[PDB]
Order: sequence, then C-alpha cells, then structure tokens
Amino acid sequence: LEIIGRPQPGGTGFQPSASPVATQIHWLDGFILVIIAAITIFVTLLILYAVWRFHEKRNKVPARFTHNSPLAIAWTIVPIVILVAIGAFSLPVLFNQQEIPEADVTVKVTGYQWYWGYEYPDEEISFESYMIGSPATGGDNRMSPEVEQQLIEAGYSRDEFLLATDTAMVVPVNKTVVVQVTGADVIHSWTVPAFGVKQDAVPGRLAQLWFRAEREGIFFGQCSELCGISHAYMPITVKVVSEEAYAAWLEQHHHH
Amino acid sequence: FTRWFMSTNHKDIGVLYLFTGGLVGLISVAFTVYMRMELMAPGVQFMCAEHLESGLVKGFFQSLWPSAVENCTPNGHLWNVMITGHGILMMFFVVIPALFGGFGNYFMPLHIGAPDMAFPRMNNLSYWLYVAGTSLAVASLFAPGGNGQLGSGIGWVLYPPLSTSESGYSTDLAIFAVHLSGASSILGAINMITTFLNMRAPGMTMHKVPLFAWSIFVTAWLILLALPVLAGAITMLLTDRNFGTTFFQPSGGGDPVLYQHILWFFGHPEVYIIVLPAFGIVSHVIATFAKKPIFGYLPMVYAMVAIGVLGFVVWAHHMYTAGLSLTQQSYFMMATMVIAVPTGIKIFSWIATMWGGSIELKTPMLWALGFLFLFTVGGVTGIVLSQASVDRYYHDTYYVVAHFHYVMSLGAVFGIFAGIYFWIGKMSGRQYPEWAGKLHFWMMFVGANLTFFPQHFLGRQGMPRRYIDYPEAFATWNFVSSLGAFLSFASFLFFLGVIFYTLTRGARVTANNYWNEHADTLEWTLTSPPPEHTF
Ligand code: HEA
Ligand code: HEA
Ligand SMILES: CCCCCCCCCCO[C@@H]1O[C@H](CO)[C@@H](O[C@H]2O[C@H](CO)[C@@H](O)[C@H](O)[C@H]2O)[C@H](O)[C@H]1O
Ligand SMILES: CCCCCCCCCCO[C@@H]1O[C@H](CO)[C@@H](O[C@H]2O[C@H](CO)[C@@H](O)[C@H](O)[C@H]2O)[C@H](O)[C@H]1O
Ligand SMILES: CCCCCCCCCCO[C@@H]1O[C@H](CO)[C@@H](O[C@H]2O[C@H](CO)[C@@H](O)[C@H](O)[C@H]2O)[C@H](O)[C@H]1O
Ligand SMILES: CCCCCCCCCCO[C@@H]1O[C@H](CO)[C@@H](O[C@H]2O[C@H](CO)[C@@H](O)[C@H](O)[C@H]2O)[C@H](O)[C@H]1O
Ligand SMILES: CCCCCCCCCCO[C@@H]1O[C@H](CO)[C@@H](O[C@H]2O[C@H](CO)[C@@H](O)[C@H](O)[C@H]2O)[C@H](O)[C@H]1O
Ligand SMILES: OC[C@H]1O[C@H](O[C@H]2[C@H](O)[C@@H](O)[C@@H](O)O[C@@H]2CO)[C@H](O)[C@@H](O)[C@@H]1O
Ligand SMILES: CCCCCCCCCCCCC
Ligand SMILES: CCCCCCCCCCCCC
Ligand SMILES: CCCCCCCCCCCCC
Ligand SMILES: CCCCCCCCCCCCC
Ligand SMILES: CCCCCCCCCCCCC
Ligand SMILES: CCCCCCCCCCCCC
Ligand SMILES: CCCCCCCCCCCCC
Ligand SMILES: CCCCCCCCCCCCC
Ligand SMILES: CCCCCCCCCCCCC
Ligand SMILES: CCCCCCCCCCCCC
Ligand SMILES: CCCC[C@@H](O)[C@@H](O)CO
Ligand SMILES: CCCC[C@@H](O)[C@@H](O)CO
Ligand SMILES: CCCC[C@@H](O)[C@@H](O)CO
Ligand SMILES: [Ca+2]
Ligand SMILES: [Cu+2]
Ligand SMILES: [Cu+2]
Ligand SMILES: [Cu+2]
Ligand SMILES: [Mg+2]
Repeated sequence: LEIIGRPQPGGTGFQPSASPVATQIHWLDGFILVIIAAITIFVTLLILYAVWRFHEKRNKVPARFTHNSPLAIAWTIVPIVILVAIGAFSLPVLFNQQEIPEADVTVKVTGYQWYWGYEYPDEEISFESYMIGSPATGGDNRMSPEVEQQLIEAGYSRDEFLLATDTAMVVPVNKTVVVQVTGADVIHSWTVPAFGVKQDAVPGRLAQLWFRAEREGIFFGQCSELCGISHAYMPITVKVVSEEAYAAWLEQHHHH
Repeated sequence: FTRWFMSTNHKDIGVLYLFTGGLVGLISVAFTVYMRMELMAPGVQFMCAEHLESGLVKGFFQSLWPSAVENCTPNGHLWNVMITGHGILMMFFVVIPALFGGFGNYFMPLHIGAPDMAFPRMNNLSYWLYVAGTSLAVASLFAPGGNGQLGSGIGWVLYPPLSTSESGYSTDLAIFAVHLSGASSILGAINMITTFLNMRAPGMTMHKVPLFAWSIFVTAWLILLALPVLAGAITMLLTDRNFGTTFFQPSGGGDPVLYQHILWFFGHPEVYIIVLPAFGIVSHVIATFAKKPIFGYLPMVYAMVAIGVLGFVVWAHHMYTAGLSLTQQSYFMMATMVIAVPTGIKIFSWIATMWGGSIELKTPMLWALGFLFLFTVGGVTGIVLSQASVDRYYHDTYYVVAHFHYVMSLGAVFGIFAGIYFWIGKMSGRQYPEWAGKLHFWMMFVGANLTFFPQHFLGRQGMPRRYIDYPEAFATWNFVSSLGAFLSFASFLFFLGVIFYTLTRGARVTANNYWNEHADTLEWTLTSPPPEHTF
C-alpha cells in the first residue's frame, strides 16, 4: 500500500486529499487564501506607498482632513460583500461535511489514555491500536533499533515513527464510512487530515463523522486534544483497501 | 524604598504593573525559548525523565543541555506543564496587566483630566491581587501535580475531565491564581468605569475623550461581564476536584462540553480585552507621527464598541469539533465573520490618517506600522479559522498557533512596545536612544516573523498543538521557527538593556511635549514626569 496521508519534508501545503470532503476543504481554502492574500497585499502596499509618498522629507506640510464619507462607506460595504461571498461558498461545504449519509461501513472509535479502541458493530470485530514504540509494544515513546525493526515488520519505515500503530483501521475504498467517536476517560480527538475529518472524543457523548476514501493507501492522524502525558503518542492509522482485501481482513478476524 | 509598593497614586500603580508585567513576560518568554529548544529537532533531547532523578536545581541545569535519544526518556508531562505555564502567564499575568493595569492606570486619568482614580486604595489592592495570582501560578509549577510529578499539564484553558482528574493540587493553585487575576481585573475595571464617568475635566465631554481612554473604557466593561463567568467555570472545576460535584463528569450526569461553553464565553472576550488598549495606543501614536488628527474619530469609537459587543456572541468558534450541531456551527461562523467589518474600519482609518501627512519614522511609529501589517495577517487567518468547514482541518494544529501569535505577539505586543517608546520619556524624564529602539524593532520584526510564519506551514501539514515531539517530516519548518524564537529572545534582552540604559543614563527630557504639536492630549501639556499631584 502507498503511504499517502502523511506530512512530507519541508511541506507548506495541505496533506494529499483522498476524500471528496478533503477536496472541498482544499478548494475553499485556496479560494479564501487568494482573497485574504489580496487584502493583505492591498493593505501592505497602501502602508508602504503612504510612508514613501507622505514621508516628512517629501511632504513637509500635512493635510488636515478627518472625513470622507464616500470612502468610509466604500471600505465598509466592500468587506461585507467579500464576507458574504465567502459564506456563500462556505456554508454548502460545511453542510456537506456535517450531514451524515447512510453508512456502508460503521466503526465505533473510543479514545483512551493513551490509545484508540476500534469496534465494527456489523462485524463483531474489536481491537486496540497503540503507537509502534509505545509501552504496549515494548518501547517508551522514542525511536530505537527495536522500534525501527517493529516499524519495518509492520510494513513501514523509520520515517513513519509517531504515526504508525500496531493495528490499523481497515476500510474498503469508495465506500461511505461513518465513524462514531467517544472518549473513555478524558477528551481526545480523532482525525485523519487526508480525509478532512476531525471529531473530539468526549466522554459521555457519541459524535459522528463520515468519509469516502477515493483511493487505496495508508493515511495517518494524531490525537488532536491534549489528553495527558502521552498526548503526542497515540496516533491513527487508516488503511484503505479493495473491497476484496477488506473482506479478507474481515474473514481473518472471524472466530469459528 | 518600599514606598513604591504601598502608593495609591494611579501613576505609581501603572508603573508597578508595567515593570511587573515585563518581568513576568521575561519568565514566560524564557519558557518559550526552552519550548523551542525541544521543538528545534525531532526526537526528545532536553525533557528527559532522567533529569527528574537528580536535584531540583541540579536537574534544571541538566535540562538545558541536549542528550542523545538513547539517553533521554521522553517526559511529556514537563512539556505540557511548560506550555500551560507559558500560556497562563501570558493571558492572565502579562499583556493585560501591562496594557490595562499599566498604561491604562497611568494615562487614562491624564487623558480625561482626572487627578486620580475614584478609589485609589482599591487600585492599590488590585495590583497586589495580580502579584498574589502571579505567585500562585508560579508556585503551581513546583507543587505536586499530574503523573506523580510537579506542575499542571492541562493547557491554559483547563479542559475537564483532564483538569478535574489531574492528580496533586497544582491545578487547584492554578485555579486560585486565575481567581486572583480576575479579581484584580474586576477591581481595575470598576475604577476605570467610575473615573471615566464621574471625574472628567470640565469641558471634556465623551465626544472629546481621546481614543485611548475610550479603549480602556470599553475594555473595562468587557471585563465586568467576562471575568465573573470565568470565575464560575473554574469554581465548578474546583468543586468537581475537591467537593464531590459532577458538573463535568458524565458518570454523575455531567457534561465536559458545558465547561467549554462557559469558559469560551469568557475566552473570546478576554482576547478583545487584550487588543483594545493596543488599538487606542496605535491611534495616539499614528496621529502623532503622521502629524495629522486621527481619521474618523467617531467611527473609531463605535468600531471599538461594536467589536466589544460582538466578542460576546461568537465564543463557539472554539468548539467547531467539540460536537456542536450544524445550526450552531453555522450561526457562530457567520457571527464571527461580522467582527471583520468594525476591525477593518479601524485598519483603513489608520491608513487614512497616514494619507496626506508628514510621516516621521521614529521608533514608536515603526511599532505602529508593524502592528498594521502584522495584525492584519493574524486577523485574516482568524477569518479562515471562522469557517468551520476549514477549521475542521486546522483546529488543534499549529495554524491556530500561527494565527494567535500574529495578533498577540506581533500585534498586541507591538502595541505595548509602541506605548513604551512613546511614553518612557513622559513617565521617567529620560529619553531612549533612537538608534537602539530602531534596532530593537527590526530584530523583533525579523525574528518574530521567522518564529510564527512557518507555523502556518506546519499547521497545513497537520502538526497538532501541545506535542512534545513530532514526526520527522515536520523538522524543517520547526527548525526555522526555533531560530526565529532565539533571535526574538535576543531582541528582548536587548530591549531590556535599552530600558536599563534609558532609566539610568538616558538623555534628560526637558520639554513637556518632546514629540510634536500633534501629540495633542493632556499628558503632553504636563511635565516629564508629571507632578505628584495632577489637575
Ligand atoms: C489578540 C488576541 C486575539 C485577537 C485579536 C483574535 C482575533 C480573531 N480571531 Fe482569534 N484566537 C486567539 C487570539 C485572538 N484572536 C487565541 C489566543 C486563540 C487560541 C485559543 C486557544 O485555543 O488557546 C485564537 C483562536 C481563534 C479561533 C479558534 C480556532 C481553533 O481553535 O480552531 C478562531 C475561530 O474562528 C479565531 C478567529 C478570530 C477572528 C475572526 C478575529 C478577528 O477579530 C480578526 C479580524 C481582523 C481582521 C480580519 C484583519 C483586519 C480587517 C481588515 C483589513 C478588513 C478586511 C478583512 C476581511 C474582508 C476579512 N481565533
Ligand atoms: C500574549 C500571549 C503570548 C505571547 C506574547 C506569546 C509568545 C511566544 N510564544 Fe506563545 N502561546 C500563547 C500566548 C503567547 N505566546 C498561548 C495562549 C498559548 C497556548 C498554550 C496552550 O496550548 O495551552 C501559547 C502557546 C505557544 C506555542 C504552542 C505550544 C504547543 O502547542 O505545544 C508555541 C510554540 O512554539 C509558543 C511560542 C512562543 C514564542 C517563541 C513567543 C515569543 O518568544 C515571541 C517573541 C516575543 C517577544 C520576545 C516579546 C514578548 C513581549 C511581551 C510578552 C511583553 C511583555 C513586555 C513588557 C510589558 C515590556 N507559544
Ligand atoms: C540568545 C540565546 C538563545 C538560546 C538558544 C539555545 C540554542 C541551543 C541549540 C541546541 O543545540 C542543538 O540541539 C539539537 C537537539 O535538538 C542537536 O541536534 C542534533 O542532536 C540530537 C541529539 O541530541 C539529535 O537527536 C538531533 O536529531 C540532531 O539534529 C544539536 O546537535 C545541538 O547543536
Ligand atoms: C519593562 C518595563 C517598562 C518600563 C516602563 C517605563 C518606565 C516607567 C518610568 C520609571 O518610573 C519613573 O521614574 C522616575 C525617576 O525620576 C520617577 O520620577 C520621580 O523622581 C523622584 C524620585 O526619584 C520623585 O520624588 C518624583 O516625584 C518623581 O519625579 C517617576 O516617579 C517614576 O514614575
Ligand atoms: C543579547 C543580544 C544583544 C544584541 C546586541 C546587538 C549590538 C548592536 C550594537 C551596535 O553598536 C552600536 O551601533 C550604533 C550604530 O548606529 C552606534 O550608534 C551610533 O549611531 C547612532 C545613530 O546613527 C548615533 O546616534 C550614535 O551617537 C552613534 O553612537 C553605536 O555607537 C554602537 O555602539
Ligand atoms: C544585552 C544588553 C544590550 C544592551 C544594549 C544597550 C542599549 C543602549 C545603548 C545606547 O548607546 C548610546 O547611544 C548614544 C546615542 O543616542 C550614544 O551617545 C553618542 O551620541 C550623542 C548624540 O550624538 C552624543 O551627544 C554623545 O556624546 C555620544 O556619546 C552613546 O555613545 C551610546 O553609548
Ligand atoms: C536592576 C535589576 C536587574 C536589571 C537587569 C537589566 C540588565 C541590563 C544591563 C545592560 O546595560 C547596558 O549594558 C551594555 C554593555 O553590556 C552597555 O552598552 C554598551 O555596549 C553596546 C553594545 O556594544 C553599545 O552600543 C553601547 O554604546 C555601550 O554603552 C550599556 O551602556 C549598558 O547600559
Ligand atoms: O451542499 C449543498 C447543500 O444544499 C442544501 O443546504 C442548504 C440548506 O438547505 C439551506 O437551509 C441553506 O441555508 O443552507 C444550505 C446551503 O447550501 C441541502 O440541504 C444540503 O443537504 C446540501 O448539502
Ligand atoms: C502549497 C503551498 C501553500 C502555501 C500557502 C501559504 C499559507 C500562508 C498562510 C498565511 C496567510 C497569508 C495571508
Ligand atoms: C483553488 C484556487 C481558487 C482560486 C479562486 C480565485 C478567486 C479570484 C478572486 C478574484 C481576484 C482577487 C484578487
Ligand atoms: C486488528 C488488525 C488491524 C489491522 C492491522 C493492519 C492491517 C492489516 C492489512 C490489511 C490488508 C492490507 C492489504
Ligand atoms: C531561570 C528562570 C527562568 C526559567 C527559564 C526556563 C527554563 C526552563 C527549564 C525547565 C527545567 C525543568 C525542571
Ligand atoms: C556536540 C555536543 C553538543 C553540542 C551542542 C550543545 C548545545 C548546548 C546549547 C545550550 C543552550 C543553553 C541556552
Ligand atoms: C458551588 C459550586 C460552584 C458554583 C459556581 C457557579 C455555578 C452556577 C453556574 C454558573 C456558571 C457561570 C455563569
Ligand atoms: C454564561 C454563558 C454560559 C454558556 C451558556 C451555556 C450554553 C449551553 C449550550 C447547550 C447546547 C445543547 C444543545
Ligand atoms: C511595516 C513597517 C515598515 C516600515 C518601513 C520603515 C522604512 C524605514 C526606512 C529608513 C528610515 C530612516 C531610518
Ligand atoms: C541613523 C541610522 C538609523 C538607525 C537604524 C538602526 C537600525 C538599522 C537596521 C538594523 C537591521 C537589523 C536586522
Ligand atoms: C544540527 C545542529 C543545529 C544547531 C543549531 C543551533 C542554532 C543556534 C543559533 C542561535 C542563534 C541565536 C540568534
Ligand atoms: C458579514 C456577514 C457574513 C455572513 C455571510 O458570509 C453568510 O451568512 C452569507 O451566506
Ligand atoms: C468476510 C467474512 C465475514 C464473516 C462475517 O460473518 C463476520 O464478519 C461476522 O462475525
Ligand atoms: C467623525 C466622522 C463621522 C463620519 C460618520 O458619521 C459617517 O461619515 C459614516 O457613515
Ligand atoms: Ca527535540
Ligand atoms: Cu489522546
Ligand atoms: Cu491527545
Ligand atoms: Cu475567539
Ligand atoms: Mg480541541
């Protein structure tokens, strides 16, 4: 499997998209980016021009105007128009994100200190996922020869340390996955940047997210709500595979 | 002598706030140096558990030298304590005490022609609660805390059940610290409002009050509504921890998300409590060095009132991923976007004031120009974060961290430096050397931008907040960010040298108004320093 959902050295953009929701996030962000970059460039050019054109040694007699209602009204309506344009493209994207469709696959995720528990109710499958290098795997949350060998044995490399887990959440490609997130002790947060999803794992509440992976591969996330000493050491691994390989994974878990 | 600390004159209290806020600022900034030492390279090299087995003072010095990964057992609790201490000190014991308690106590009475504040004895008590709260916050770092170590590693907002289950009593000390801080802010707010309304000089109507005194006035109202709410939230944390209540524990029918509603109801107003006094300083500074009165004085006053009112109905943009419905996500997203309109009115008015003036680029003006550019950068990323569909990716990432350092460390702090260089001659009778203030500005401008602009890249790449360590792919921009922080720290030590030089052997100020005629407020008609009895 190709490692797709992960940060890259020196990266400055989003992680690669692998869902339609993530694609909507990239486009809405790029749309908002070009206008706020225009606003800041506009503001910066005005300041630098005014300092140059109205410096003391070039304009020795300062003006005294305090009013200019047509300008003052122009720089009030134009931002309102700009913001309404943003909300016009943004609210549909948010409605698409938060409206949970019908599930082809359902996973119930529970956040613990410090690991994730996964449960497939339709399949009666349940397991826990720990960082490779955590105490559960024999380490103490740092790189070591034993940890690197464990990463290689699991199908990763030294570069995936702090992202790779001993077990992965496996889902079929091009299927609607609905994830139910909750916390068991303190608040955690389950996220996969490549999917454009993030939901806090609150004790006593069961929240929902959804994604449809558009290609196979490996996708990483990291707990995104401070939860104690090993907050930085309980990541998320999602493997998107073919419908056949998914069933194969399911059958390997069935008890006869 | 000790007559500094027992005074009740508003000028001496403001100086005590300024100096104390500066020293607490030095402590918190030193925390960030250590933080950025550890984030400079992947793998943990400084915060090793092995340093715990040595002395409290011996392990401190060992903590400052890097160890190899094979000899460094990662200690995430110390990281969580450092960033919690850094955030608590800044938000409660640095910038607001310096802008509100310092420049607000010193210059708001002078700006309205009042001889002192309505309750000078109460104003002296407010400073001592601030110092008491600062002491409890520092003491929590050395008190038994989470994971059988010292200190609370729970974040500056104290989310439960993490904050309510953290062992030890370090968290209780932190809550008492925030209680004392809010009491200090409330006493100060009562004094600003009563003096603003009852002790204005004859002929000084409200449409004649300068913009800085207006900014302090609006800020004082926000404090009176936001900081009692926070006192309730953190008291419910104290009873869940110590008195058997279950406000935020699901086993007893509680809801941790309820706390986030109460805390963020204070949490966003607190953020406009920080920046409003900086807005007023920028107005006075830009009008002085552009040699032109401020453009649109009345929209400037209203825009600050509009910003202060809207800041109370947008709090849930801190909870887009906490389980809020689509309808609440949609309202708070649209309500948050509105704040950009009154803020933009002030930004464009500041450029309008420069337009057609005779601009001198002295040090206070440099800070104000940097404020305009850098606050705009932070403000537009806040608009990005206001879009809940995009905040889904950015929440709890370093993109948020980049946002709020541009508006606070490169905005509100730039207003603090603007006010210091603008007023140190008036407050002390001694002038700062112009070349050094300019070198401080450019060092801070370059270093603070190198620190925080790359954190936009880290956030877009998905680096989460509050991590002691990070995947290898984040190494490059973390390295640049740490270098900028070290340069920024050098600029602050240099600034402390500039302040020490100014106060001990700086050029003697002789003029009542050492700037120019367009510094047209009442403090520039008095001596430098003003007499021990005003008006
Ligand atoms: C000085 C303190 C300060 C100030 C002034 C602000 C100002 C703003 N902030 Fe920020 N913010 C913080 C401090 C501050 N913030 C802190 C500390 C956090 C993190 C808290 C934590 O979790 O610890 C935070 C986090 C934060 C979040 C939560 C994000 C998350 O956690 O996921 C959001 C969400 O909407 C946000 C948005 C805004 C907006 C819209 C403004 C607006 O007020 C800005 C408006 C200004 C401009 C827009 C620029 C000028 C305008 C123009 C030039 C006009 C043209 C502009 C347009 C047309 C857009 N802030
Ligand atoms: C005003 C608020 C403020 C200021 C000034 C700063 C300043 C700095 N901060 Fe920040 N920071 C926060 C508020 C602030 N911070 C908050 C609220 C958090 C959240 C904590 C949490 O997650 O719980 C945070 C967290 C935080 C993080 C994220 C940590 C994490 O998630 O793990 C980082 C990352 O590097 C960091 C670094 C720095 C650095 C390098 C500086 C500075 O070194 C930059 C250089 C600036 C200076 C050198 C000058 C500073 C001047 C003053 C402070 C004025 C005082 C002076 C006088 C009165 C004269 N800070
Ligand atoms: C104005 C004053 C401001 C004070 C600023 C203080 C700056 C101190 C710099 C620390 O020194 C560096 O620390 C790195 C650790 O992050 C080391 O990285 C190297 O050494 C580590 C081993 O300890 C390896 O794990 C790293 O991968 C490798 O990059 C590196 O050798 C070392 O020189
Ligand atoms: C990081 C911190 C930032 C620093 C902020 C700016 C520093 C504040 C100014 C220093 O304080 C001033 O020092 C003057 C020294 O001259 C005092 O004058 C005083 O001098 C005599 C005492 O020396 C008194 O009798 C007089 O009343 C009085 O004019 C004055 O009262 C005092 O306010
Ligand atoms: C912890 C980190 C600390 C980092 C410290 C960085 C040190 C940089 C200091 C450079 O040295 C100074 O440079 C100035 C060059 O401008 C000189 O001022 C000179 O130039 C000024 C303006 O040009 C004149 O007003 C002065 O009289 C004249 O001394 C000044 O003499 C000289 O000492
Ligand atoms: C990490 C700690 C860093 C500490 C940084 C210290 C910052 C303060 C340094 C101020 O330097 C002074 O600047 C003056 C310029 O304003 C110089 O006066 C010079 O310039 C004046 C104006 O021309 C002359 O009248 C003077 O005689 C002449 O000495 C003076 O020499 C120089 O020492
Ligand atoms: C009171 C409680 C504790 C307070 C802590 C504050 C400590 C800061 C001490 C800094 O004092 C400055 O040190 C510089 C030397 O170290 C001197 O600059 C000197 O060196 C600079 C750099 O070379 C030159 O630019 C200057 O001209 C030259 O005066 C400067 O005169 C002096 O005032
Ligand atoms: O993504 C498009 C989106 O369209 C509709 O959502 C509307 C909603 O119905 C209106 O109330 C409006 O105010 O907000 C949304 C603007 O698009 C569909 O209801 C929704 O399912 C669909 O995703
Ligand atoms: C693929 C490169 C993306 C780089 C985008 C830079 C984002 C910078 C965010 C700051 C906002 C600028 C106004
Ligand atoms: C994914 C990139 C989206 C590009 C959107 C372009 C919007 C054009 C705005 C008009 C020009 C303003 C400077
Ligand atoms: C409890 C098992 C969780 C999954 C472990 C890693 C995934 C196994 C590979 C799935 C099929 C890949 C083609
Ligand atoms: C010297 C007082 C300021 C502290 C500077 C920050 C250094 C933090 C080191 C922490 C060591 C762990 C005990
Ligand atoms: C090659 C052995 C290590 C050399 C680097 C040591 C850097 C120590 C920096 C200490 C900084 C204290 C503020
Ligand atoms: C006696 C336990 C502490 C009570 C604090 C106030 C709880 C009431 C809820 C109010 C929340 C603040 C508005
Ligand atoms: C003093 C203001 C406190 C915040 C009010 C509490 C809001 C609770 C929202 C509950 C929403 C449930 C759907
Ligand atoms: C965003 C702040 C930019 C300020 C530009 C200042 C230019 C200074 C030119 C030199 C002036 C004589 C020292
Ligand atoms: C009279 C000369 C003007 C003084 C300028 C001092 C600042 C020089 C630029 C320093 C840039 C450091 C990055
Ligand atoms: C791989 C070793 C990197 C060591 C870099 C140390 C940088 C310290 C520079 C301090 C600069 C302060 C302005
Ligand atoms: C200024 C108000 C902005 C709100 C706007 O973006 C949306 O509500 C329009 O759909
Ligand atoms: C592909 C194998 C599916 C077998 C199915 O019965 C189990 O998932 C149920 O335990
Ligand atoms: C002080 C300037 C007031 C101007 C303002 O009332 C109007 O021009 C804005 O609509
Ligand atoms: Ca490190
Ligand atoms: Cu967690
Ligand atoms: Cu966590
Ligand atoms: Cu907010
Ligand atoms: Mg969160």
